[PDB]
Amino acid sequence: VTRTAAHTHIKGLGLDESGVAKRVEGGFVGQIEAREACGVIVDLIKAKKMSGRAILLAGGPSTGKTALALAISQELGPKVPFCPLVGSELYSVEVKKTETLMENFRRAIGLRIKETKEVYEGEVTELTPEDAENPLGGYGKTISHVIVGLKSAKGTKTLRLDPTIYESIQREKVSIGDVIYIEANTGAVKRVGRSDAYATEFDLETEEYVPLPKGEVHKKKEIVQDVTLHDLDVANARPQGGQDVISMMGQLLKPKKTEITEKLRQEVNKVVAKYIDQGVAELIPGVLFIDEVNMLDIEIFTYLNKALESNIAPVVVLASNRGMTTVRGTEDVISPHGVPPDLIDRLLIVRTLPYDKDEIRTIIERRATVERLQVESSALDLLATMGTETSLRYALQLLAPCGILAQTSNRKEIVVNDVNEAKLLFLDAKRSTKILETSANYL
Amino acid sequence: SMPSMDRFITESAKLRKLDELLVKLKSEGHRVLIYFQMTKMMDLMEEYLTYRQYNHIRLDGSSKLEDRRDLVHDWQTNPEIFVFLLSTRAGGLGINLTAADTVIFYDSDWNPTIDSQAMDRAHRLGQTRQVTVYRL
Amino acid sequence: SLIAAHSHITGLGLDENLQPRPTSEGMVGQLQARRAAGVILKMVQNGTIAGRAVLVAGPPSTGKTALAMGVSQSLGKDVPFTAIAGSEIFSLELSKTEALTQAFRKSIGIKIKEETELIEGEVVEIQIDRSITGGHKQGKLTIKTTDMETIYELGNKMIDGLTKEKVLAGDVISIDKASGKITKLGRSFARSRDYDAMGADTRFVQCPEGELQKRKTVVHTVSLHEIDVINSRTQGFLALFTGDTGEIRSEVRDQINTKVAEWKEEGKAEIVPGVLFIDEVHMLDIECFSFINRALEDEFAPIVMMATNRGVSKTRGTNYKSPHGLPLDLLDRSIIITTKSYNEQEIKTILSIRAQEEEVELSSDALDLLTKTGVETSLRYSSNLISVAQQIAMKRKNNTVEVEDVKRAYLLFLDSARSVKYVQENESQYIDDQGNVQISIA
Amino acid sequence: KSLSLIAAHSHITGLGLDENLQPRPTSEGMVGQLQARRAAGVILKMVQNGTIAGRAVLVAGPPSTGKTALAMGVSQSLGKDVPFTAIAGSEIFSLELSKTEALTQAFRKSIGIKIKEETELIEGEVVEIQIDRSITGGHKQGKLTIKTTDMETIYELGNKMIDGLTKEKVLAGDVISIDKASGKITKLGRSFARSRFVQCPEGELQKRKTVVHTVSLHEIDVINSRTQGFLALFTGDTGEIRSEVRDQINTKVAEWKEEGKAEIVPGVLFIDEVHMLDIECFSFINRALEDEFAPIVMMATNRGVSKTRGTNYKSPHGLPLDLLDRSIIITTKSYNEQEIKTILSIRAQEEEVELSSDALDLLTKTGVETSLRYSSNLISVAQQIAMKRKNNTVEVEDVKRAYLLFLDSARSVKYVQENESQYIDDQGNVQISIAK
DNA sequence: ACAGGATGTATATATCTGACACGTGCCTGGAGAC
Ligand SMILES: Nc1ncnc2c1ncn2[C@@H]1O[C@H](COP(=O)(O)OP(=O)(O)O)[C@@H](O)[C@H]1O
Ligand SMILES: Nc1ncnc2c1ncn2[C@@H]1O[C@H](COP(=O)(O)OP(=O)(O)O)[C@@H](O)[C@H]1O
Ligand SMILES: Nc1ncnc2c1ncn2[C@@H]1O[C@H](COP(=O)(O)OP(=O)(O)O)[C@@H](O)[C@H]1O
Repeated sequence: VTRTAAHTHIKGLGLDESGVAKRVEGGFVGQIEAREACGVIVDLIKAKKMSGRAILLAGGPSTGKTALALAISQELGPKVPFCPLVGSELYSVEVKKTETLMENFRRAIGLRIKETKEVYEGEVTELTPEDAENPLGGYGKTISHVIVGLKSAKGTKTLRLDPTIYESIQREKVSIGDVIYIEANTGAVKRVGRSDAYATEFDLETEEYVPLPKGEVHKKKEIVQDVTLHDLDVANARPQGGQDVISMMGQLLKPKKTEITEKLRQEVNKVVAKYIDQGVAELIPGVLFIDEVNMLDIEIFTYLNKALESNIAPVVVLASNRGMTTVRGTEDVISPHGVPPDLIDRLLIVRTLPYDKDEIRTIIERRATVERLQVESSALDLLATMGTETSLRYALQLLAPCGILAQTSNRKEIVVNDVNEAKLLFLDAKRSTKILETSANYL
Repeated sequence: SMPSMDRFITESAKLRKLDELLVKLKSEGHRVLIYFQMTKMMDLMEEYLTYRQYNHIRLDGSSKLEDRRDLVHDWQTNPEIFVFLLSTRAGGLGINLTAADTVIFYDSDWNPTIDSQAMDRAHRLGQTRQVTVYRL
Repeated sequence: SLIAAHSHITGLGLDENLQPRPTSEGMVGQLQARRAAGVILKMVQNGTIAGRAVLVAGPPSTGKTALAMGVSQSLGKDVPFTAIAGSEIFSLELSKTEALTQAFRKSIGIKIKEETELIEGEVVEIQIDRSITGGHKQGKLTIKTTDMETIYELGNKMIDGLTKEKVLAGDVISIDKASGKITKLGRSFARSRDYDAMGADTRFVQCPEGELQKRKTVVHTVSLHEIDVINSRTQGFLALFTGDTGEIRSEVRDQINTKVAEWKEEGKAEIVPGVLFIDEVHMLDIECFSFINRALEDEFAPIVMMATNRGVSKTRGTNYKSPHGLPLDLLDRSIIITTKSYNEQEIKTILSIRAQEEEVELSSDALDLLTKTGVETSLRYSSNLISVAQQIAMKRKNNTVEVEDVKRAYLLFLDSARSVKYVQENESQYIDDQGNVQISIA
Repeated sequence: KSLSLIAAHSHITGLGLDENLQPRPTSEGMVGQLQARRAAGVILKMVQNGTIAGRAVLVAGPPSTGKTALAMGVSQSLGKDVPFTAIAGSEIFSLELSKTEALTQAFRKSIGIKIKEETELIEGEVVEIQIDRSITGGHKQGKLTIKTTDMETIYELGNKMIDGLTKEKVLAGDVISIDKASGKITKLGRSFARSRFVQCPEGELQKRKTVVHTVSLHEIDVINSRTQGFLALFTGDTGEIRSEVRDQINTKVAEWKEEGKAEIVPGVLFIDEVHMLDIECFSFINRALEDEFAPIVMMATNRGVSKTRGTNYKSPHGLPLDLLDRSIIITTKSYNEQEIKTILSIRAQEEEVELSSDALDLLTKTGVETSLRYSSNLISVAQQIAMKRKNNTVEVEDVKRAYLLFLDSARSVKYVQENESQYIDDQGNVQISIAK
């Protein structure tokens, strides 16, 4: 029916109203202390008061680190911006890594704005331009004004435009008998389609047929918009959407990342604070999630120390699975989790713990019942012993070949023989290393 | 991007199922009556009808008493009319609607007494074919 | 288009119970690996699960790339199969994660339903009105069939399609409304007055009858990466061919994912996942593996297949050694298929199939000698010797490869071990690792 | 103005000093560090005098001992219209600029030019608009009635003022501001008529407005280079401005200062984590400090006798000795327990957190035991644990619960070392299996 | 002091009349020249 991929049996942290966690709730099994700590972090994010609070999730492989961050994102809801990331993604070839980190910092602070629009709309009834006296004079356009007659439901208006608006109108290829939509905030013109007041079946260019727009031609409507700070920074750094030459040629050239200056961010902050002061906008801080944080080097860590101390930064969540490893970009610095001690001093570490046989067995039960598979009890116990012997993920990933081998024998139940056949056909890391060690020519 | 009729159709499940059987009902060459309850239950549906450019008229008692005299006459005389909208008690009381069989109830669940007169206006003497009642 | 290395493999050679035949569809031997690949093929064909990694490992010249070619051949049409090598990721205009993202998104196809109208008829009169500079174009087209006759209206691109492949009021054309394609089927009126400004020899077709306009439904498949590149900027369709798509932003991908889910909701489009095959995966950085570990957990992820032929080797970008050259966190979330080396009967059957593919007649003794030298040396060397021996036998004006031709080819063209021995016997004549060589022979 | 949630240094409003540059024990959100605060006050007076250029000051000490807080207090005490540039060390390793070019841009962003100018503005409340149009449209006549609370007048408009009033549509009852020379009309809002909302202006309609401008040297360098527009100040791709366009700016600024048309306002450039710069950057700084148009540079680092980047030897504070010869060093010391308690009380007061005395004693004890920053971070977590139990104040049990839930560095190191088989080490070895 | 049956409320509809609106034909007093 649907598609399942390594997750999506997790819907939330599954906590009570007082913060205590049920053992089996929300798709989670075990990890009670980590779930309660993540609930405290979720409440801290929902308080919307703090800036630059950073935690770190530490533990071994297959212990439930990224599942907790995904559960945090599901608990917060879609109105809070959540920016997933991998530590290898900060190494770009177009811009420096510091700018990529600051862009992903600004991408995690949302904004809700109740803005208003001025709209002229209706069906075009006439289109007559008036020429200039000296067309070849070098200065000034060919035309001077264009008379446009618009007709809507219980209304009719006549408009006199400059050549600037008419240039965008004729760029939209507007004829007589079309329904248009002029937005006065930017001069943008949208051609909705042919009107249905005329014949329909005599066209050859797959158009759509639109009724007459209701209400008057001139209108004022309120639109609720959800944007981030990075959207404003990008739209101001590379200007598009105006009717001038510079914003028109900006849509045609190839886009490229640029080092946004601090002055532009300060001006955008000033304008956004002015919008909030009028009661129009409202700030929604969010979460930045950097997975595999050991891939970063010392320069990004040293810039992260500076960037966490700013007065706008969101809540940062990191994850790592290294014991005591050298930091990348250095030679002698040995630190826990691959994170330097000055950054470790600014964190709050949440420990994650390994599982047992019972938790592995019920996790296999949950993953089997998510994937619409029916497993026998003896096969379930065999898979639980397999998971404790080798790996949890190897037992989880062997469910679908077992189901296929059961289906190819015209059967619905998964039995022990299917699990034995899947053991024979597919290997794991330890048996592959055993084959690699006793082999002739670098297998 | 302007609000899209399709997304308007597909975001409502009742209208989604309504658009399916109407295609084969038109392909059969038939006559359809649909009953309604709210204003906007019959203020959004003719947008869908004009999207399908179906021949339709709307009858309710908010309209004047003169129009009910000739709307029923134009329904019973013209065969090219396809869709006849209605409220509960506006035309389900004494109106001769023997030219159609398929009555479709959008939300007629108010009382069985009201619905028992509703198909009484259609399933009447003079019908020459089978009556298929669809309750949604 | 030419005779290639894996041109003799057409499928996997399996039954309905996924039991591999001993010799079928150009594949011999390797029953467990073929059965496992058939299970993976059924897993792709079901299309209900995402982000599963399969690793194919073994010694060199064993049939990993042959197995991947068999999987891609049995996968069928219109299902994407992206095959890349490990060294294509390192680019000068794209980061490694961006190139890996594009390679992941190229392997998911979107099948879109479309409604079109087909218009075929006989052209009566064309009127085209253009401005003085030729910018604005509009006009009316009068087309007809044997029963009906209609006057249409034309736009800019319809007029541009009519000006090319010039129609001369009596040609029979067919128009697709959604595609916008003009096809001139032929000439039916056969007019008398013809001026010498045209040199075509247009065919005599009949005037079509029946309905002028028909309704048709068409289905086409477009990958996710094409949709991203098209929606990225103004002229993205050229960048689909020139490769000038530099680091598409994440907002584009988020909005495309939401729009694709919306199209799936309305019944307009459906999702057909495919296979991404990364051959020679050991030539990848540690950052690529760290990206793959999180890219496999997404909703829109294909079935990733990797192949390698390394033992406990050094991982690139690190200073330690790992099994297969891959780190253990990636190996935890992968499923390993192991391939075995070949017998002599399998080698003889391989050589016979490759000889039949290259259209070479072989004797029994020549095949036995080729089997013996393919057992002693590698298999690929004895497979390469076949065409050379065929040319040598063709030089003597007989179309049958004999033992003397195989001996001559073995004499002329060397092996790896023979070349290593000849280098080590005369090491002063070659340039050493210290750059010393005796060029004088005295 | 200046939107912000809560910063890590938000409680500091400046250096706590009297008129004789002596530090109070607690003032303006700064606790302790008397000698460092006195030295920073001397440096602030040196910046305020403005007769001394190109002096380098190094702030060194252990981590989490008031180093960035001192520079934050200096930047607060500097006031407005004096440039302050704060960059990290790893921000100059760019892809489109060389390191010396980025350092030159950061140096020239901290020198300002103060220009005062005069202009004529008309700002009032629009009473009535009369616009008559001919059939041919050859000429436009008009009359504009505008008023303040003290005056009333009626104007006769020309053609282009009529065109500039039709554009940016002005109705009756609006409050607008008109520039005569440039022709720019700004709608300040709507006057108090209920039928955004701004009070009616007072006094004269025609007024003289003196505006004091402050332009950095970098802006003049960008503008005077004709290959780039002024949009490079916002997009950021100035792209290695040529050397010969800077001497013209220097000579012109010297000429303007001689003629009395402008004044030079020097500022402070602050480099945080200075140990991440290369040796070439230090060699460039050695000559860039000796210029006349050079600001006062404050650098901060916490390393001690480490390897200088780009070399293969070790040097004190990670800096070579020729740069340390050009600097005067301010040294910070570790904190006492009473100062830790006062700092934690100030941080709890900033976050409007009510603490019991026993909770404050527990936080002070665990701050002496582990870290100041860990005890600072625990307050906001324990507050949310307190709101989970539906009480306002923060008790001892909430602090103990937060201490149990969230670990520190030493406990995490202990848990890693006790179970190092389950983690990935430097050799890439791990044991994911539970049994055997 | 509590239960049970009355109205009260809400939140949509529905039909239907009441007291305003707007639109049109056509004459006599306003406009122009003197
Ligand atoms: N408590 C749990 N309940 C259910 N599934 C879990 C739990 N913990 C881990 N898993 C599963 O085990 C896998 C662990 O991978 P993940 O948590 O993403 O990163 P890591 O491998 O570093 O722990 C995930 O696929 C997740 O679905
Ligand atoms: N079972 C098989 N059927 C057909 N050809 C095979 C088979 N096994 C190997 N080959 C041949 O061997 C070569 C493939 O070897 P190779 O690509 O090196 O495998 P791998 O890359 O996995 O080591 C191809 O020339 C192929 O024709
Ligand atoms: N004298 C002080 N007064 C107020 N707060 C201080 C003082 N010293 C340190 N702090 C606080 O301690 C924390 C760490 O100090 P900081 O100077 O930022 O780090 P570092 O010393 O490593 O540069 C900051 O949040 C700061 O507010």
